[PDB]
Amino acid sequence: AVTNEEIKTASKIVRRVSNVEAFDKSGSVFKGYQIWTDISPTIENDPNIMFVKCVVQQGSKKEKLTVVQIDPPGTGTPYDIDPTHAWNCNSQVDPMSFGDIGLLNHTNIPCVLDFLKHRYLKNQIYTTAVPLIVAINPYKDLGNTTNEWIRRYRDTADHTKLPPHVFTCAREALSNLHGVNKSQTIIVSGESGAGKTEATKQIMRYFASSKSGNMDLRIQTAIMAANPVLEAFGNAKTIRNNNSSRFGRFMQLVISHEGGIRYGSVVAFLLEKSRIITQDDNERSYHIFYQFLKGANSTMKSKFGLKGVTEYKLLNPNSTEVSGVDDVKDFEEVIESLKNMELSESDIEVIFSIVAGILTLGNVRLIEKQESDAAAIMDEDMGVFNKACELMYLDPELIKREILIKVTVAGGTKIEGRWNKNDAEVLKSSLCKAMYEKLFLWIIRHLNSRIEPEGGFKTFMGMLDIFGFEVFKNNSLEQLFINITNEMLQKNFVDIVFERESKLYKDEGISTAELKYTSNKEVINVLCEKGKSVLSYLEDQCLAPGGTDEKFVSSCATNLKENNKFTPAKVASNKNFIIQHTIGPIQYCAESFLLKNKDVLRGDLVEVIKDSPNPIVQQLFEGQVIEIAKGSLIGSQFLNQLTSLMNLINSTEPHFIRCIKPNENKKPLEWCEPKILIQLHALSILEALVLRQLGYSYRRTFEEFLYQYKFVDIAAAEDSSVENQNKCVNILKLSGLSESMYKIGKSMVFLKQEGAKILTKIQREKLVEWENCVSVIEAAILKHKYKQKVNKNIPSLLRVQAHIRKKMVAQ
Amino acid sequence: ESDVRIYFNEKSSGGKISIDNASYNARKLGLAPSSIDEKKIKELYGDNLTYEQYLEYLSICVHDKDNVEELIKMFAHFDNNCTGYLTKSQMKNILTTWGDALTDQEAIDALNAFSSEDNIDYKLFCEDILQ
Amino acid sequence: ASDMEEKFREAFILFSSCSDHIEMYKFFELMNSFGIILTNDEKAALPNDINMDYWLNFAKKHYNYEQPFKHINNVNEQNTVQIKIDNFLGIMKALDTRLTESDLNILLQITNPENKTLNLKTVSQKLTESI
Ligand SMILES: Nc1ncnc2c1ncn2[C@@H]1O[C@H](COP(=O)(O)OP(=O)(O)O)[C@@H](O)[C@H]1O
Ligand SMILES: [Mg+2]
Repeated sequence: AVTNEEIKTASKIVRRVSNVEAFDKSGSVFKGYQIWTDISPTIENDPNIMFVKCVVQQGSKKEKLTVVQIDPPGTGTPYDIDPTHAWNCNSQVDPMSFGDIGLLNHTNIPCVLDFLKHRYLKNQIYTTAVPLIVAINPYKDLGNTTNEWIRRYRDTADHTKLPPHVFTCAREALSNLHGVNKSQTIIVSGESGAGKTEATKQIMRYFASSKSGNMDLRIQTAIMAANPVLEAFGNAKTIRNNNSSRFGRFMQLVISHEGGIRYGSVVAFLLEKSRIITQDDNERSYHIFYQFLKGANSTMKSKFGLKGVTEYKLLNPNSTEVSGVDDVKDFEEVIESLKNMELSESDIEVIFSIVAGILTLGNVRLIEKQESDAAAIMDEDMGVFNKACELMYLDPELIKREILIKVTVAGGTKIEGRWNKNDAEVLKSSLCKAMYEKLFLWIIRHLNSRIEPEGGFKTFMGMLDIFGFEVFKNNSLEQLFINITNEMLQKNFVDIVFERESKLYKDEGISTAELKYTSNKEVINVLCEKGKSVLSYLEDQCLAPGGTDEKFVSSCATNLKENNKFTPAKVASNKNFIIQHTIGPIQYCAESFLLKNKDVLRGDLVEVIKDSPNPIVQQLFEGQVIEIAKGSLIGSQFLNQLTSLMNLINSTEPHFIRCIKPNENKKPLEWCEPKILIQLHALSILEALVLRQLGYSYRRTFEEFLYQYKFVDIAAAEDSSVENQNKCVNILKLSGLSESMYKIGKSMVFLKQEGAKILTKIQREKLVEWENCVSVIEAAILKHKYKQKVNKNIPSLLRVQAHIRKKMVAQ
Repeated sequence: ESDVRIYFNEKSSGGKISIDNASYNARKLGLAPSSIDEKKIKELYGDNLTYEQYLEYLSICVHDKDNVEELIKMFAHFDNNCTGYLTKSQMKNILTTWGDALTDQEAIDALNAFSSEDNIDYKLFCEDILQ
Repeated sequence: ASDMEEKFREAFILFSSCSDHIEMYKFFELMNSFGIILTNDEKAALPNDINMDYWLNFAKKHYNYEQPFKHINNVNEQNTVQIKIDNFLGIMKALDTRLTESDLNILLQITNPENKTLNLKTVSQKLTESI
C-alpha cells in the first residue's frame, strides 16, 4: 500500500527540466499536442499513478495551459495547469523498438516511467541506461531464462541484435575477460524482493552452460549446489520477500570461454544473527529450520528428539507456513545439495545435530533463584539442556557454568558471582546465534575448500548480490553498514564512468577539461575515515568503559562539523542523527548501537566450543583470539571485510544490474509509479542518464556521420575531392552549429546532444519536399503492420464468435 | 448420444442433413462450430451429409483446446494498458469487423446480456460464453 | 463506382484500438495511410474529438479514388521518379520514420522485386494494390 511518506519522498525526486513546445511561431497550439502532467483527479484517487497524459487545447496561453486528459480515460473536461506542471511527451515512439532509455527524445521522469512500463507490460523487463542494466521483477515465470534462451544469447552471432537481458551482461563480461585478460565483476543491487538473487542464479546458469562439456563438472556441480544450501541457511520469509536473502554474497568464478565453471570461491557477510532468536509477526526464521523439522524422517526425529515447527521458542509459532513453499521438497534438495558439496553422510548428520541442538537449547527455560538474584535452569528442563549440549557436541557442565556463573573485576580483583535471569538468557541466546552463524560460515569454508584453485585466482569473474540503499522509518546499525557499502559501490560506478569517458576523449584528442565528476568522497570519509568518522567513534565508544549510545552520538556531532555530511537530528537529537548519503538524507537511530556492535560471542564460552571432541564443532570458531578488543567488534570487522572486498572489485571491470520491484503485492503486471520512481532514484538510473548526456555525448565515425547527415549539406557530402574527415568539417561549418557544439577527433565527430538534435532538424528541413511522400509511405506500412497483428489473433476470435452463436441457440 | 440422433432426425431429409442444420444441432449439443469447421466438411462431403458424416462433423466441432486463455487473445491484443477491461464499443467493433463477424445487433445483445456496465472484464465474458 | 466505407472503418479501429474515437495524432496517421494530406490550416479546422462517423465522411471527401497515392507519384505530372535505394532509406531515417528495419524490409518486400534505384511509381502502385 502506498504510504503518504512514499508520496512525499516520490514528489521530491520529481523535477521539471526542459520546456514544452506546445505553440508554433504564430503562437497557436500545435493541433493535438500531448504532454504529461501530475495534476489530475486520476492521481488524487489512485496512488499507483503519478502522471497522466493530456492534450493541450486550442487557445491555451504560454503561461497557463488548458489541457484535457486522454490517458487514462477521463471526462473531456478542460482544466488549467501552470507550465511547470507539464512535461514533454514521447508521443509516437514504440518503446519496444530499442533497448536504452537515452535514445528517447525526452528522458524526463514521466517519459522514463512510461517507457519502462510499456516494455514491462509486454514482458520486456530489461532496459539499459548505459552502463546500467535495469531489471524489473515480473513476479511470474516469463520463460525468458530457459536453456533455450541461454543458448540463444550465447550462440547468436551478434547479440546486440537481441533485446537487453541479464545474459547480455553475462556474455559481454565473459567476452571481455577472455578478450583482454581482465577480471570482471557483476554487481546486482536493489531493494528487498526486487529480484537480485534470481538474476544472480540466472547468470550463474548461463556461465555453467558449456557449448561442449565441462571436465570440471564436479566443481561446477558443487558451486551450483550451494545455491539451495545458502538460501536455506541464510534466507528467510519476510513481509517483503518470501525468500529474502539475509546476508550479502560475493563470489569469484573461473569460467571457460565456451562456458563451464572450473573454480570458484564464496563469501557471505552481514548475516542477520538476531533472526534466529525472534521474528516479527508474519515472518519466519531461516528456511532450514522449517525444512528440517518438517522434512526429517522418523529415525532422524527420534534420534534428535525433534518436535514440531510450532513447538520451538525460537520459531514464531504462527508463521510456519509460506504459500507456494514446500519445505519438505526443499529439504530433500538441500540434503542432495550438501552431498554434491562433498559432505559425507556423517558430516551432514553433524550439521543437523547442531541445528537440532540450537533449537533445543532455545527451549530451555531459566528462572530467578533468590536466596543476590541468580539464574538457574528450570529443573524440569535440565534434561532438555543436556540433550541440547549433546546435540552440539558440547560439554554440558562447562556450558552451564558459562551461562550461570559470572566473573566481574572490582577494584583490581576477580570476583565470582552469578548472572541474573535476564543476563543469563542473553548468554544462552548469544550461544544459539553464534553457533548458527559459525555453522553457516563453516559450510561455506568447506565448500571453498573443494572449489577454490590451489594458487589463488589469476583472472576471475566476480559477482556481488547485495542490498541496495535502504531508507526505513527506523534505520539501525544494520542499515548503516548496508548504506556505507553502497557509498563504496556508488564510487565504483562514478569512477568507471569518468575513467571510460576520459579515456575516449584522450584517445580521440578531445579536451577533458569539460568533464564532470560528482564525488562522494566527503560522505565516505564522514562514515569511515579513521579517527574522524562515525565508524571510528562507534568503535571508540564500544572500547570505552561507560560508553553509551548518546555519548557516541554526542562525540560524533561535536567532531564532524567540518563537513555537511553529518547532521544532528532536530527531533530527539540525543540518540538520532542524519547522514547526507548520495541519494539524500537518511536518519539513523543510535539506540542499541553499542549493544549490536558488541554482539559477538567471546571469552571462555568460545574456548569450551573449541574443546568439543567433534572435529566440525572444533572448527566453528577455529583460530578466534581469546578475550573487549576491536577485533571482536562487528563494525571494525565489517570495515576490514568491506575494504578488502572493494580492493578486489576495484581491480575489475564492473557491470551493474539494478533491480526494481514494481509493486509491494508480489503481483505481475501491476505498476506502482511512486514506488518505482523512488527506486529509479535510489539506483542512480535517472543520474546515469544525466551523466551520459553531458558534454560531447554523441560520437560517430566520419563515415557514420556522413551516412547519417548526408543531406545537411548534400553538396559537401558528395564531393569526391575532399576526404571523409574533411567533409565532416565542411558540413558542420556550413550547418550553423556553434563551434562549442562539436569537436572533430582522430576518427570521430563529437557532438553535444543539443548539437545533434539541431543537426537532425537541419537535415529534415533540407528534405521538406519528401515530408508528404514519407508520411504516406510510413502510415500505409503501419496500417499493414497493424493488420498483420490482428490476423494472428483471428483464429482465437473465431472461437469467441462461435461460442456466442452457440449461446444464441441455447435461448 | 441419443440427443445426437434425435436432433439429426428433426432436421433430416432423405437421410442427409444440411450443413446449416448440422451446425445448428452441434450448438444444441453445446458445441461451437465456425466457418473453418463448415469449410472442412464441405471439402469432404459437399453440402449434405449422411448420418456417418454428420457424426464426423460433430467430431471436428469439439475444440477441446478452447479455454479462457485461447479465446481472449484478440481482446487482450487491444488492451494496451493491460487493465483486463475493454469498453462495449471496443468489443463490438472487434466482433463485427473480423472473423465470422457478428452483426451489430448480435454483438450488442451478447455484451448487454453479460453486463450492464460499459467496461467489460473480457476474461469473464469469455468464461461466461464458454459454458 | 467503388465503395471504401468498409476499408475506412477497419482502418480507423486499427489506429484507434477499436474505440469509436481517435486521438488527433493517430488520426493524422490514419488519413495518411490512405494518401490524404492536410494543410496546417485544414488541420486546425478539424474537431478536437474525432469519431468514426466524422472520419468516414472526411475520407469520402478527401480520398483520391483515382490516384490514392498521388503524393508518392502523380501520373498527371511527367516525372519520367527513380532514386537510389540507400538514399531512399536515408531520407526515411532523416525524417524520423517509425518504420523499424523489419518494416523497411516490409516496405521493400511490397515495393522491391530485385535489388535495383527504386521507382516511386512502383511504390505507389504496390501500396495501391495492398489497400
Ligand atoms: N526474473 C524473475 N523472474 C520471475 N520471478 C522473479 C524474478 N526475479 C524475482 N522473482 C520473484 O521475486 C521473488 C524475490 O526475488 P529475489 O531475487 O529473491 O529478490 P531479492 O534477492 O532482490 O531480495 C522471487 O522469489 C521470485 O518469486
Ligand atoms: Mg536476495
